[PDB]
Amino acid sequence: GDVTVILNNLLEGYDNKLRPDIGVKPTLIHTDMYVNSIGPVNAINMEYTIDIFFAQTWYDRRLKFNSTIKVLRLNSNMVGKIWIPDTFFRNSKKADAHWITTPNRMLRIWNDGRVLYTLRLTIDAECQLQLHNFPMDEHSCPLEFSSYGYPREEIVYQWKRSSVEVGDTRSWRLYQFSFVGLRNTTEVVKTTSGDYVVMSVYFDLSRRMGYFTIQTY
Amino acid sequence: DNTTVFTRILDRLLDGYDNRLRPGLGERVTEVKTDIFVTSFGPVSDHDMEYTIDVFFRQSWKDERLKFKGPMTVLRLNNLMASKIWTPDTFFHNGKKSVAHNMTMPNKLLRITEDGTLLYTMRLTVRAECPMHLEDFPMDAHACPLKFGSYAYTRAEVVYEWTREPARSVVVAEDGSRLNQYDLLGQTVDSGIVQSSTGEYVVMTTHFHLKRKIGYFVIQTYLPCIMTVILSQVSFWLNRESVPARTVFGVTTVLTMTTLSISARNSLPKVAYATAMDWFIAVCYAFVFSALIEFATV
Amino acid sequence: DNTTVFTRILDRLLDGYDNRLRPGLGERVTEVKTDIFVTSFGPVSDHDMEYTIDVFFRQSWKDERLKFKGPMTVLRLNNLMASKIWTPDTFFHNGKKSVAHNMTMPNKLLRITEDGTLLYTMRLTVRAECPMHLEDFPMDAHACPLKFGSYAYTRAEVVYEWTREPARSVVVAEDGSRLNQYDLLGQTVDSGIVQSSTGEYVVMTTHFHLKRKIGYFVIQTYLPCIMTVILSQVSFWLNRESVPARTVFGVTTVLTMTTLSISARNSLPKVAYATAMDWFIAVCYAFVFSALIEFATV
Amino acid sequence: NIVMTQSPKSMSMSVGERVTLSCKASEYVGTYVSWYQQKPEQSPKLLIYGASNRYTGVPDRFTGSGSATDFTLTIGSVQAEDLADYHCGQSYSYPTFGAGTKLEL
Amino acid sequence: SNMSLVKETVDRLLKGYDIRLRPDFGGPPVAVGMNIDIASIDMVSEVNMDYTLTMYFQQAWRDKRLSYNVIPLNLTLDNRVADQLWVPDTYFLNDKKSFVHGVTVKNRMIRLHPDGTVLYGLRITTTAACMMDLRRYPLDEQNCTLEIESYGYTTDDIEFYWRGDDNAVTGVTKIELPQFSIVDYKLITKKVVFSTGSYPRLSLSFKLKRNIGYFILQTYMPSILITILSWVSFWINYDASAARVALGITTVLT
Amino acid sequence: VNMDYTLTMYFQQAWRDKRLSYNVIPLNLTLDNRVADQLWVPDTYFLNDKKSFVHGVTVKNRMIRLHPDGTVLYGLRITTTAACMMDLRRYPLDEQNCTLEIES
Amino acid sequence: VQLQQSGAELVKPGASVKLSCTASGFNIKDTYMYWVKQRPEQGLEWIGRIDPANGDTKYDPKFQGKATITTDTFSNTAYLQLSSLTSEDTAVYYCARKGLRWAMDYWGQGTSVTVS
Ligand SMILES: *[C@@H]1O[C@H](CO)[C@@H](O[C@@H]2O[C@H](CO)[C@@H](O[C@@H]3O[C@H](CO[C@H]4O[C@H](CO[C@H]5O[C@H](CO)[C@@H](O)[C@H](O)[C@@H]5O[C@H]5O[C@H](CO)[C@@H](O)[C@H](O)[C@@H]5O)[C@@H](O)[C@H](O[C@H]5O[C@H](CO)[C@@H](O)[C@H](O)[C@@H]5O)[C@@H]4O)[C@@H](O)[C@H](O[C@H]4O[C@H](CO)[C@@H](O)[C@H](O)[C@@H]4O[C@H]4O[C@H](CO)[C@@H](O)[C@H](O)[C@@H]4O[C@H]4O[C@H](CO)[C@@H](O)[C@H](O)[C@@H]4O)[C@@H]3O)[C@H](O)[C@H]2NC(C)=O)[C@H](O)[C@H]1NC(C)=O
Ligand SMILES: *[C@@H]1O[C@H](CO)[C@@H](O[C@@H]2O[C@H](CO)[C@@H](O[C@@H]3O[C@H](CO)[C@@H](O)[C@H](O)[C@@H]3O)[C@H](O)[C@H]2NC(C)=O)[C@H](O)[C@H]1NC(C)=O
Ligand SMILES: *[C@@H]1O[C@H](CO)[C@@H](O[C@@H]2O[C@H](CO)[C@@H](O[C@@H]3O[C@H](CO)[C@@H](O)[C@H](O)[C@@H]3O)[C@H](O)[C@H]2NC(C)=O)[C@H](O)[C@H]1NC(C)=O
Ligand SMILES: *[C@@H]1O[C@H](CO)[C@@H](O[C@@H]2O[C@H](CO)[C@@H](O)[C@H](O)[C@H]2NC(C)=O)[C@H](O)[C@H]1NC(C)=O
Ligand SMILES: CCc1c(C(=O)OC)ncc2[nH]c3cc(OC)c(OC)cc3c12
Ligand SMILES: CCc1c(C(=O)OC)ncc2[nH]c3cc(OC)c(OC)cc3c12
Ligand SMILES: CCc1c(C(=O)OC)ncc2[nH]c3cc(OC)c(OC)cc3c12
Ligand SMILES: *[C@@H]1O[C@H](CO)[C@@H](O)[C@H](O)[C@H]1NC(C)=O
Ligand SMILES: *[C@@H]1O[C@H](CO)[C@@H](O)[C@H](O)[C@H]1NC(C)=O
Repeated sequence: GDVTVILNNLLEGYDNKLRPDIGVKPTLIHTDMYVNSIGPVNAINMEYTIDIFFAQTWYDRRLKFNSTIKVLRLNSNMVGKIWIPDTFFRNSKKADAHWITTPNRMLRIWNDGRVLYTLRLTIDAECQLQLHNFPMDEHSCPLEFSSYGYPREEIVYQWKRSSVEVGDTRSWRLYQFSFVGLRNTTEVVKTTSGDYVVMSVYFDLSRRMGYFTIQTY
Repeated sequence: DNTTVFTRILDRLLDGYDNRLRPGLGERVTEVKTDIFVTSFGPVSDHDMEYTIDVFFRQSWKDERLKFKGPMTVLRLNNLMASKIWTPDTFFHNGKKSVAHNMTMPNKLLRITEDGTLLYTMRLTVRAECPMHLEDFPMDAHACPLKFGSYAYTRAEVVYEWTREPARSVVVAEDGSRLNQYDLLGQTVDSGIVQSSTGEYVVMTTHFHLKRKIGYFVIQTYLPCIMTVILSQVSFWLNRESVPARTVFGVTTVLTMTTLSISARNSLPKVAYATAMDWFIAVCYAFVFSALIEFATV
Repeated sequence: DNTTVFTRILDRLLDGYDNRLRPGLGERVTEVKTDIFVTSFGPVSDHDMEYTIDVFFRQSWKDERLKFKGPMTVLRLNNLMASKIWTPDTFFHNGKKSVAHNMTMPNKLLRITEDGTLLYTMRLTVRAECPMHLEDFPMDAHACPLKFGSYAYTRAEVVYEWTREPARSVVVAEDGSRLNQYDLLGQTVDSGIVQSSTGEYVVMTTHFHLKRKIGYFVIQTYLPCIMTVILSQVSFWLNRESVPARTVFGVTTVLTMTTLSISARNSLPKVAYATAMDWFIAVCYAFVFSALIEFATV
Repeated sequence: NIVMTQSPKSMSMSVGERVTLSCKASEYVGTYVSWYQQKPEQSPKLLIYGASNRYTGVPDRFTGSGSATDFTLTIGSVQAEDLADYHCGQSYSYPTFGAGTKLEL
Repeated sequence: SNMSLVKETVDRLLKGYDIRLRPDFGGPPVAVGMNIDIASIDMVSEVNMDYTLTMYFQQAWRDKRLSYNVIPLNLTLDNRVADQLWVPDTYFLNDKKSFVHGVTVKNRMIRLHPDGTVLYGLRITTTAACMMDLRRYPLDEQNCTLEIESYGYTTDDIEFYWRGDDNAVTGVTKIELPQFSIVDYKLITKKVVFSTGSYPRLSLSFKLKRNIGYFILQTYMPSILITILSWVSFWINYDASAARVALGITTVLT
Repeated sequence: VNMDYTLTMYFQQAWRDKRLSYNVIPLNLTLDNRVADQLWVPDTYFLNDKKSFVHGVTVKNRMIRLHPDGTVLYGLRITTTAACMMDLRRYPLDEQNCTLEIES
Repeated sequence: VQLQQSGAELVKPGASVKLSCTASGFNIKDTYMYWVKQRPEQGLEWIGRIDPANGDTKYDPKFQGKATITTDTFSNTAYLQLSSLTSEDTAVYYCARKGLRWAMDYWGQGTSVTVS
């Protein structure tokens, strides 16, 4: 009864077409990521697969509820009511969310208006490979994302300190390669519509020549 | 008229019902009882390190808000009623691409008991990743897992338990088995808790134990290797004078062994380390080569 | 303001309109006038026995419930108006899988005349099954049909007809022909009636006449077979002493002939009967065998 | 463009005998043939539309047989009031008509 | 006048209609009769161990809520009305993937009758799993089936049956496969018990005999021809070692 | 073999709509992409595309941006498999010419 | 349901004339109007047709240019106009409807044209 009243009050007179602080200042989003597994790195198409939990955090003044509850832990039902950033991956050939048994989405609204929204993703990203001096070659395939319709004056992304977290790496489907490490980056890219803040993550992979060795050499 | 009583009951259940809030959101932890009936254990694709499986996924919990009194103790309802009430949001950690079947209507059922207990079953196909260690290929066995748990609810809100004795909770149909070159020895289940940056979650695990069948690899790979080696030693019995005959024996045998190596290596996925079959092919290749060198020395 | 009169007209049209009832549901027959413009005749897959085709499927009928008077005589509305009114449920009897193109918006146009006439066009790709008899392969011609009618509306309720003269109602674009190894000679339309359990329906039929091109096969198989036969003949002129050379002729001719015989069969689907190509290959193989027999005799 | 040839140009018999008329199309017309009868000092009347369908208000005596190019009209048990011309026409393309058949006695 | 009367009757029927409750919700089981018109069978593959078949799937039950007695003619409705009526939740146990054809509209049919009977048609393509025994391949007979069952309704709620027992399924004889022959087919009715209850089931099964001509021309004949070369090797003289050895090796390679 | 090519692009369209003009706000406000379902947008289509989709992660890759004078921008990230019938007579010394017809 | 054709007429050679075919019981906009000429003791000859909804007309090659066909959609009639009339044009002209598989279901009473 209490939580129902809180959720009803939050959504009365709420416009999800308008970003928080629309006419005031840019919305700052603290993106975070957990890397479940990096799939095969093929070469016939110069791409690789990755499976991640993507988390985004921002502040929404319109969702400040005053009560004894510290946090509202909600499922995917409420995702479609509040404003959500339109983040897409710039260098992804194809991506998809998961919908079994129900949409793999989460939403947690804190007392001070903070919102945390996470979802499970499977991305096929294109990383051009320097096909000279292979299989002796070593690369670093990137993963880039940014807002689609909001330029730098509206949405700003920012990595946390411990954003990217990787799993065991023993069960990963990297046969030819191995996971050396990763980096991260942020820049500004000028497009026809405007200037966008582009975030990047680099996965450094070292190659293993065993398979081609045995097969051909 | 006759059914208006049931319509009134169903309208009473839903009015003033919030499906954004889990049962007992104030004073307890929602316990969800899981149960899997495997109608068919689909094929295993070692190239992708994944397997397919069709299941009836059954879940049961208690909702105080759905109590009622009527001529029937259990309401065997349509599956579109399930979108109005709270249902657990389970997901498969290692799942890759699952599908919830929708022919000719959604393959779901919902049943409400007068005391408020719900049974929610659904039919779905899961493509799950099964890591494989092919050191003993083709004499190898595997334990393909299937993990699931709650997205968005930590251990303090939703917990998972097996409906029956954990040994009898996952059941495989006797008729249904679509394995071509594997054998399902058995299954074992386990439960645990996983720490995460977003909280602690309850993870339910199942292992399907597989053993490979060797006959195909025998006939396709080993028998030709044995025959070619036998031919290589047959080469010795010819007269030394007939040099061309021995030369062609040697060349053709070496070539057959090379082509069989490149052919046998393509079956299994590309992997850095070497398999047992690879050692067998290598040793047979060594024998053929030594035989040819012996002829050259003679 | 200038847009408000048209909004009033559109609101007047829809109010008190039941799109579940076909026009003239009580007394007369809804007579739908059809038409096709083929933007491209896609590839023909003999292995699956099917062909692809892209069309602008046009349908027109009369609905007295949609008469209006206003500043303009014809209304050119979006493709979301067609979901509010009743439209015929046409389908392709021999289709395998079709797509109604949806990029960037649904490819549909609806136009309403002041007398109630409707023009309803839509762009879609059809994969239709085309039975083929391959006895004369590759010197064969086919008529691949495209039959469409109504689902659930028998002849007593909905009847189809060609918009223009039947000979000019299926138009093929001059620049649209994606056929690689075929030629489209022409098409013919017929209109008939089909009996089924649910009732008696009207079927519009169209045949596209195709003739296969033999250029590829001549270079691929026929010339190689002739050259193998000639090489096999060459053995006669060799000196009797050089037995190994003639043995090599025989073995290589037979091996390449077997490879060619295997190659030829994969060009077409598994069929019990024997194609003309198979007869030619068999006769050439018989000629090689006869050359060897003559060798043995001499 | 498409020529329709009607045979016989004329033929007759007594009342009640089966009578058959034959019309053949030079090219392909897929059941879009029609049969009309023109009484003296009158306009044509449609008898058979499509290859075989019988027009409303026509006795069951008349029947039409169809094909791609060879069509026939049979009058089972001809009565004594069927003494008019008979025209076959095709509508697969721009309409054309046959020379007509005269029926007497 | 009929248009207005039909509209009034249709609005009257759907008014206050509870789609969540099956016909005779508290009463005895509702009976559903099924026809099938097989339209084609395709892609009977051993690699995937399945086959594809298109069909017109029809069901027929009686819903007393939909009975009308003022419009003396059975009326067909736009297929979209099927989203406002109760229809059984039939499913195919052994299918892999299937769809209802959706061009130019969803190939679905609703046909009411004055007494209350509902006729519900669908054009469905489904890839069904057929586990094949290849011990006698390519001289083997296969037995592929379709497993129709109710999901959420037990035998206390719904009962299935073939409508027109022998004539329930039509169009099988007209089917033509490239390398197969439909020896015969059978219609089976039974009940299956799960942990949740017993459910009505119908099975449609086909017996397929594989044609051997293709294989005779493809595989069996070349091998018999190759053995001829080995005998030819026997004919050649003993002196020509190189020729005879080349003959043997070429035979093995082919 | 398929006589087609694939390409991803950022497809953008601009048109002026009197009904969407405002004068009390001096900025070119950008709306959530779900508002595109409540406005009028042209029914552009590609005549020679075999299959195409609009990328949908994390949300439909779609843009709307009004302007005070009424101008509307409408962006989409599309992947389309257009058809391109090739002449292979000079293969592999051939030059191809692949198009993309955009029509209303 | 009925086509009320013009009355009989007499025209001197080398002149031009026009004929009317009034239609009742239906709207000509929904069908194609046909014009057929029958010289005495010869088979029917197709002159041309008009699609009243947009005025599209197609003519037999023989009569191309000779005849012009138009429709008065408001008054619901079709018109045939013959020009440069000769002594071989004397015949009976018919006005015909279209429906049910392009069959010319309805015909007019026929109009007589006589050239001296
Ligand atoms: C050209 O035509 C194309 C064909 O039509 C067209 O593609 C179609 O586009 C539409 C719209 O973009 C798609 O519809 C959306 O689908 C989203 C999910 O998409 C994935 O899943 C579908 C199948 O969806 C089923 O499963 C999900 C999850 O399980 C359910 O949520 C669905 O309702 C649906 O459920 C049924 O079906 C199951 C069987 O499958 C049954 O078991 C089950 O019981 C149900 O019967 C797939 O088909 C998709 O695949 C396609 O798309 C991907 C995209 O990448 C492609 O790659 C792929 O190749 C395919 O093409 C995909 O995998 C839905 O989430 C979405 O619905 C939400 O949003 C809309 C819009 O606001 C709402 O109206 C709607 O109500 C939903 O919002 C509610 O739910 C979300 C949770 O998801 C909440 O967060 C939200 O707050 C809201 O909750 C509120 O409402 C609830 C009521 O639903 C209520 O319960 C809550 O309590 C709360 O009040 C939308 O339906 C459609 O799938 C596409 N189909 C295909 C074949 O592509 C294409 O766009 C056209 N092109 C152009 C240019 O126009
Ligand atoms: C799986 O199957 C079920 C039932 O066959 C599908 O449910 C149906 O979904 C359609 C489209 O989402 C629903 O139509 C909608 O109706 C609302 C009004 O209620 C309207 O606003 C929409 O525009 C649309 O027409 C339909 O009512 C619904 N039927 C039932 C019984 O639930 C489901 O969509 C299927 N899932 C997939 C992925 O195909
Ligand atoms: C293809 O395989 C199916 C599956 O085995 C065969 O169906 C089987 O058919 C037999 C005889 O028709 C059934 O046995 C009968 O059972 C009834 C039960 O009441 C009993 O009264 C009879 O005396 C008889 O024993 C059997 O149940 C049925 N299998 C299943 C699983 O239901 C089918 O015959 C095979 N061949 C063809 C051409 O379909
Ligand atoms: C991910 O990005 C963050 C922010 O850009 C990086 O955080 C910096 O970490 C270094 C430690 O090596 C600190 O000295 C800096 O002060 C941090 N910057 C900020 C703004 O906090 C982080 O190093 C990146 N992780 C990588 C590249 O692996
Ligand atoms: C830690 C990743 C994660 C995230 C995320 O994005 O963190 C960056 N969000 C929501 C999540 N729900 C989970 C449920 C789980 O088990 C049932 C689970 O298992 C390890 C992980 C998550 C999870
Ligand atoms: C003659 C042995 C051989 C050779 C060769 O050259 O050895 C001299 N090459 C390739 C081969 N593939 C085989 C497949 C078989 O089973 C179906 C088989 O069965 C006995 C033998 C072979 C075989
Ligand atoms: C006769 C040689 C040959 C052989 C063989 O070894 O038979 C003895 N096998 C495959 C072949 N494909 C060819 C294609 C050609 O061009 C169209 C061609 O030139 C006319 C010759 C061959 C050919
Ligand atoms: C409706 O259909 C049934 C069965 O097809 C038939 O018996 C009945 O006569 C039909 N009703 C009418 C009014 O034609
Ligand atoms: C709004 O968009 C236009 C687009 O050309 C741009 O010129 C203008 O600077 C923008 N206004 C603001 C305040 O960013």
